Amino acid sequence: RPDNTAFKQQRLPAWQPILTAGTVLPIFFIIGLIFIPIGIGIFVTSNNIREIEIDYTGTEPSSPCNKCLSPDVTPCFCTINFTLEKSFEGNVFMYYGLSNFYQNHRRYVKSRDDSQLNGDSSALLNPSKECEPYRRNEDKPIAPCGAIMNSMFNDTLELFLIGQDSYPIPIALKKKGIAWWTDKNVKFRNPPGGDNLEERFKGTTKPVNWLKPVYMLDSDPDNNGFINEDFIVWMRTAALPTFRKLYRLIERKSDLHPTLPAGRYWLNVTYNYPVHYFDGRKRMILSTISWMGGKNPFLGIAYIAVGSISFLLGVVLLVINHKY
Amino acid sequence: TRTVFVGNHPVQRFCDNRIVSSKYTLWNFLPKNLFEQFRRIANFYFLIIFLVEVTVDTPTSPVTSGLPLFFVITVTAIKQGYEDWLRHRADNEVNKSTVYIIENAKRVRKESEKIKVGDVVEVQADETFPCDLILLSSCTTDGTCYVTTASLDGESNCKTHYAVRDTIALCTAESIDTLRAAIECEQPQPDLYKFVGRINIYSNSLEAVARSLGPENLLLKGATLKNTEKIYGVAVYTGMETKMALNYQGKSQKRSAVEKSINAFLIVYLFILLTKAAVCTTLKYVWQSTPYNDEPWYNQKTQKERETLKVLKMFTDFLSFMVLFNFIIPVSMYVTVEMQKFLGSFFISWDKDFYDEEINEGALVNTSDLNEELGQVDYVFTDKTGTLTKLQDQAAETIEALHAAGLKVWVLTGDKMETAKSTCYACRLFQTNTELLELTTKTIEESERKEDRLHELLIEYRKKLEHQEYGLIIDGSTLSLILNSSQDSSSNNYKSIFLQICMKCTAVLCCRMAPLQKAQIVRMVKNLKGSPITLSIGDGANDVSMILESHVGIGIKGKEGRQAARNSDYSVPKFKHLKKLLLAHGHLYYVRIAHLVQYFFYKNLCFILPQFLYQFFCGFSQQPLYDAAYLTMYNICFTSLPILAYSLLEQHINIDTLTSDPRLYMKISGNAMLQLGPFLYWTFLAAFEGTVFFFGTYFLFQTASLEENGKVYGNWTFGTIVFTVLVFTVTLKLALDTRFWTWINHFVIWGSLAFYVFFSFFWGGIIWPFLKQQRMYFVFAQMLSSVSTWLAIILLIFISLFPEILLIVLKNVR
Ligand SMILES: CCCCCCCC/C=C\CCCCCCCC(=O)O[C@H](COC(=O)CCCCCCC/C=C/CCCCCCCC)COP(=O)(O)OCC[N+](C)(C)C
Ligand SMILES: *[C@@H]1O[C@H](CO)[C@@H](O)[C@H](O)[C@H]1NC(C)=O
Ligand SMILES: [Mg+2]
Repeated sequence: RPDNTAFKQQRLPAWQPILTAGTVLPIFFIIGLIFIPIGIGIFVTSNNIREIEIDYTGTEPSSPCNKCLSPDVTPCFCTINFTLEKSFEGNVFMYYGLSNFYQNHRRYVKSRDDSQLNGDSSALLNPSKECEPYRRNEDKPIAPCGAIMNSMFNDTLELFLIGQDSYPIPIALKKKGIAWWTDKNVKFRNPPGGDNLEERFKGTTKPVNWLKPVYMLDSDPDNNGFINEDFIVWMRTAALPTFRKLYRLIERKSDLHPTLPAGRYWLNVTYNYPVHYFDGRKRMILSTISWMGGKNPFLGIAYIAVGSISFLLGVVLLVINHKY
Repeated sequence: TRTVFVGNHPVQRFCDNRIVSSKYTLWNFLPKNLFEQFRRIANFYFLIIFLVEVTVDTPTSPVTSGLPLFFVITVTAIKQGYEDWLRHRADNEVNKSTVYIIENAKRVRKESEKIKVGDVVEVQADETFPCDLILLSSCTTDGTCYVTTASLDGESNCKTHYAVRDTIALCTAESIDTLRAAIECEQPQPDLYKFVGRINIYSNSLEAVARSLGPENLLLKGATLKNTEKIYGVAVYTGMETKMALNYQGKSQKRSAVEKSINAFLIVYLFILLTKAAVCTTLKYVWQSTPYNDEPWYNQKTQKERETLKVLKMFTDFLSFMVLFNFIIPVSMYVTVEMQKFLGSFFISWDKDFYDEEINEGALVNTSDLNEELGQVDYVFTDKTGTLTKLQDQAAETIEALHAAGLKVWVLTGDKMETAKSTCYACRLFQTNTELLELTTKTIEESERKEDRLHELLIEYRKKLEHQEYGLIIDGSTLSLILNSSQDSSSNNYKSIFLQICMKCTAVLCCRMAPLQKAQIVRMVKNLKGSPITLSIGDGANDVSMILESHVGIGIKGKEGRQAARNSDYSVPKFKHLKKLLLAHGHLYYVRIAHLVQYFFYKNLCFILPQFLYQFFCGFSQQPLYDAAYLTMYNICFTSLPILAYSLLEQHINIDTLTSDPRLYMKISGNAMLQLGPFLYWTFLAAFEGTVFFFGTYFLFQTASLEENGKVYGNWTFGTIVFTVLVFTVTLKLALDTRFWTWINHFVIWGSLAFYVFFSFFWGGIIWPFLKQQRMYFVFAQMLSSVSTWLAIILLIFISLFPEILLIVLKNVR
């Protein structure tokens, strides 16, 4: 027939691979030979990383920061002494961790006006209905509407190094550059027009829990409102009940000295964020990084355990096929 | 009785001459199509879900569970409406035929559809009668005509019919006009051999002659006229009352064994869904029992949500979990199934192995709903006259291939017992060393002798056997004694005793069978000890009832007529084309769809299990793990094309090597690939992979940073890693099952992975002003700046595909 083409007659050219057991046995050896060395490389890298986490949520009678678990005068001030046995070599990063904090809760995640945080003129005055309980108060719309922005983490952590004398030398913490380039440079934008940020938020009001409006978060025009690094970092949800958020980074000194020399340090914290209502902890984490990121032995242990199981299975399936 | 006037003038309550081989008219198309579409449990479930989401107030618009349902329903309805429209056109070429009618002293030509009861029709030599005529006159003397009813009862001899003695000398289409008579005939009956009637010819002066009629005058519709230049008959029965059309048993809905396996799978996956939704709700309401677990001061409920009823909140939460996990029951699977059924049915029509030169046409596909059960046939019921017969080109070596494939061939004919047995010997169905167990009317000329030998040749002669040794011969009159008289003896029922012998002999021959008894045999076979898939292949109008009765009915485009090629599912213009139709086409058709339906459930279980495991680490708050842009696009964009192209043009065994070897047919016989064994393997593999994705991503997120610049990830980035691993694993899983790698498979398998990666680049990377969520602006583009995430994804892909590789190494050798 005139329609006796290859497609219509089911005779299209094909590859037809033969996946026999004699051509897959080398695959089990190749995979095991290239997974084990990778697993070792990710395993010593995870061990060379230095990381210290100190807990400061109080809840202990002999805890230095317990004295203001329910303080009478605010703001609270409390200091914690820790020591570094081994100096931190590269550029270290300051994190803060919160457990039992369900940021990945359906009623919490959807509680933002992403169009309003994008600098939209219309969404600024009349925010969305999803951020309902934290949407309007005093007849005025809340500028960072929603639970995510309303419950922003607002502790102040500072680090001091106890020198040869009693007086401490404060180490400099860098604020800018902790959030994603993309979600700070495009996704999070200020309202479009105006001379100063105090004028762009005319009809809006600050969140109830905040002490200062969004336009007074920082004295830096590039870090003032809706583009604040800390606000942007907090407004990215957590994916787990216990999480960590980047707080500051300590750039490596131009000298040969390590960024965090071994010694006794002070972590003196302005205890502003309460977490003991929902039985949540609160810690500060300093850590060095690598090509893979932070300290996690899961990848190193899994790659070795996978490349050694496949290798042994290949040996077994090779000795077995020696009978025939 | 009815009154018929010969010239259609006095000397209404009857229908019009028309053939209806189609199912739906314009009035009952929707009500009848809805019943067939809602026989599917997924459609019923998603109709119930849509109905509940409208009557009550929900946080879930009904549009999420109503648009897919409406799309599926009108996708599988356009196909049925178009397929039945071709059957409407098939009846047009026979209804709007050409017939000549002696209206008034003139040979006006009407259509075969415009014949009324009581008009003198004229039929020439070799012409089939348009309706049930009564022979009034023949041009020659003696008023005798010869009729061959080879399509009505399978007899090859010429039968002689007699005209009416009063009107034998009326010819030339002129004296017919001057004929006044009234026919008082019996209301139509399907016996095909008896007829009672009367003619009351009235002359100008006086004629009270009442010549009693009989079957020797009636000319049936569908029987050709031979060795007579022309005749002059008067229509009495005019379609849907013709004796040929009264033996049609009535159309029903045919559904293959794969469509019934989908309903059984949907029952298991409905229990998984209701278990997930119940386990999540029960654990949610014990988690929320802690005062600080709900309203923890950082997300607080509104007043409306606080004052709502707790008992209504339980129901709403259960239904919300059901909506969250509803993808476990795929409705996009029906759109793929019907599309691949419609596009795969063209391989039968396009085949050049089904082309007959002497009649100049190939195979026909009336219905594409039963492509997959051509590879599941267990019994073959073949006519003889016209179908098996000299013999046909390969009528004997086609039966050998059917026997090697494990099929059972029964011959159901309406011809003489001796002729039929000689034909069965000729086609090597009854070999020389085959002892015949004749149950015909020759030895059963009584009612009680039937018991004396039905039990004699089964208990004492058949249990005392080889399988091939014996062969049964049954008659149509004796089968009536077996069936009708079995309503009294229930201790030793004649039907069961007869059926025991039928299943123990190599071949069964049924002779002198009425068209409604060949359907009764298929009905008896269809009901015994399970679900034997039955096939019936015929060429005449007496095979139509058994074609509409079997699971799949094949028709032969023979010289007798096209009555069995219009009421069938497929029509090959030869008996030998059944070998390639079943062995080569049915095998691939079943193998493709059985793999597709298993893969569709595996695909969705791997998609939903990580989202169910997320609830234990969320606040049990039915928060989706993946983005709304991923949840909807997973089934229609990322994983829709690779399985469509596989199940359309994938050959696990080359099309030229399973036609040569017929013993590969029994490998898949008995719904082998849709059984509990394979179902459990696919479900357990899907559960293992779904657990691996989530718990390999969860242990990776204990780092506080996955990249070198020390930046943290959110919940959406947690969801995109799981989704990437899931998509790559379920796509590379099908690449391992592919044995026919065409350039189209290379384009839809590697083009689906290359499109998902770029869609991440594009969806994340362009700001749309009209959107109001903007929650995935650069999630993947910041995900790809970390080496440790790439290494984890590749590791989780190989771990999940490790059982498949192990089974390929173990089972697929020796
Ligand atoms: C879509 C755009 C982004 C959405 C924005 C985000 C918000 C959306 C929110 C609301 C819901 C939207 C739903 C609308 C759509 C539902 C339609 C529906 O139902 O028919 C869908 C389309 O049929 C199909 O299988 C597709 C047709 C058959 C297969 C052929 C594939 C055709 C497309 C291929 C393009 C791929 C090309 C590129 C890759 C390959 C390389 C070349 C199937 O249903 P489903 O499985 O998707 O539904 C399940 C969800 N259940 C249960 C709630 C209803
Ligand atoms: C560190 O915190 C303490 C807490 O009272 C407070 O005196 C001040 O903010 C800091 N002190 C020094 C010495 O850095
Ligand atoms: Mg026939």
